[PDB]
Amino acid sequence: YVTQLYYKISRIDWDYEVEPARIKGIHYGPDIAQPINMDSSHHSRCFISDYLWSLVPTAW
Amino acid sequence: TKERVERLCKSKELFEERLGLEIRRIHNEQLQFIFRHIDHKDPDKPYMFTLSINEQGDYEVTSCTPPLDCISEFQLKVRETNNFSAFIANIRKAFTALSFKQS
Repeated sequence: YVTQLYYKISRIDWDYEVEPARIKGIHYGPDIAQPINMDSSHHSRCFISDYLWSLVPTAW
Repeated sequence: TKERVERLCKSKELFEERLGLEIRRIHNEQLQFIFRHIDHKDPDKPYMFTLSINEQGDYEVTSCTPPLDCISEFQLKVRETNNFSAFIANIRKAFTALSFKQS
């Protein structure tokens, strides 16, 4: 159930083949889908999380 | 089916780490949403709320630690819009604002 809630919230589908420092997937949601593909190696945890949450609209 | 179950585990773990959001099942059919990566100076510091579904199928926030001045209105809004994604995203944003104010 958890994995599904994460999709419901984020609308991100991950690429499961790439290594863990490669954040790769597709972001769907209300707007046209866009790819995610970046090396998280030299980024802090908080900045990475802020970046991924920036994809999720808050308008309502 | 081994591939599918494995992928589901992997997805949960990647999401938890990347989003800084852990979702925990507790008593009385409730879920705790634990946000970390909120306070840039203490990335493991947790900000959490607890969610239930009431007898009419409505979202009900049963706890929020630390408290948020806006979360009761966010509950109203999720009941009106049924936009669960926006509900969670707005809560996360509110915790970030709060952490900034807490300093």
